[PDB]
Amino acid sequence: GLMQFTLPVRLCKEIELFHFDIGPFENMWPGIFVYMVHRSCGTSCFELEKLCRFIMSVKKNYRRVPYHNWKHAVTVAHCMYAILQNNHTLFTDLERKGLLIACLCHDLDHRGFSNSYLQKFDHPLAALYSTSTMEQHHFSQTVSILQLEGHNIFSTLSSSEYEQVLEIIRKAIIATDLALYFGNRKQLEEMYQTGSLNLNNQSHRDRVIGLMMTACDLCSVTKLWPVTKLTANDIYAEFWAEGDEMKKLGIQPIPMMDRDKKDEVPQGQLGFYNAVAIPCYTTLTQILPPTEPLLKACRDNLSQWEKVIRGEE
Ligand SMILES: Cc1cnc(CSc2nc3ccc4ncsc4c3[nH]2)cc1OC(C)C
Ligand SMILES: [Mg+2]
Ligand SMILES: [Zn+2]
Repeated sequence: GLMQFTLPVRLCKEIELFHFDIGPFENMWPGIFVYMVHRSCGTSCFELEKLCRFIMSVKKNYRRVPYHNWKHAVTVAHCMYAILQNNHTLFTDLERKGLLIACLCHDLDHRGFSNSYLQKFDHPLAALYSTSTMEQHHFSQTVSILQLEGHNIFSTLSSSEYEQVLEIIRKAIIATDLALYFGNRKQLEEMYQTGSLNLNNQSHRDRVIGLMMTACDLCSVTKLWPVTKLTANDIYAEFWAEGDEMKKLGIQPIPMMDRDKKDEVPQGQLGFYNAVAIPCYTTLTQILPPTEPLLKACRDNLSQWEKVIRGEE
């Protein structure tokens, strides 16, 4: 009840900023998450004993893969934290509750492989879930953990509030399927520009939460350059392994997953910034003006990649 989490001064200040790095001390990450829940949602949103036991069960169900790991989960939750804190009044009590949990849970039991590889391998999950394969799995895992004894952090919610929060988390997690981002942002762009965007329209809120999820999920590109560059190494460590496994099935992977084409990384990053990242944080800034620092950091990192190609680094 009266037990607050308190970070060291440097973390207490920098955790509020969009570009915050949660650091290499894994044992501090649960406390960092709890701190963000208490300030974003309240010290009463969850029973501390249940929340702590939810967190540690979520952690256990993240694998030791180079990128799609426990650090990613907490990193994506912090970006959401920074969005919710800078947009205090735009989001309901249920939404702030559901979205930090959704981000922590969004990649549960990731194996370091794309939906496309599961399909080509003929993985059992690809039979169970024809589209957004891993994302349907991530939500399934989230429900399973919530249903463990002592793990139901939403127990104090009514039946309709419980169905509402689980529906927010499901849409939120399915939205992290990048395949769905392109159409979602296009719809949002049209709605913003024709002035039809309406935050009291539930279908519109869903779309806006969807784009927030893409923005938080890609937030590697919104860090300071050294963090962005070193996270790229972990991302490519997974992709190149997936490319190796494509070659094992007798399929040439796309250049992005082919370690033989490491040289093309800098130009690959430009395409990704221009095609995915900048449009994402631009549409997000239009809808939620105070998320401008994410767009600004994204553009700074595009500039850094342009310098790599020009042999300036
Ligand atoms: C955050 C982030 C950072 N980097 C990437 C890699 S983007 C990328 N696109 C291409 C296209 C061709 C290509 N040829 C050699 S490397 C390479 C690429 N890397 C993805 C990413 O997001 C995924 C994790 C969704
Ligand atoms: Mg994912
Ligand atoms: Zn993710």
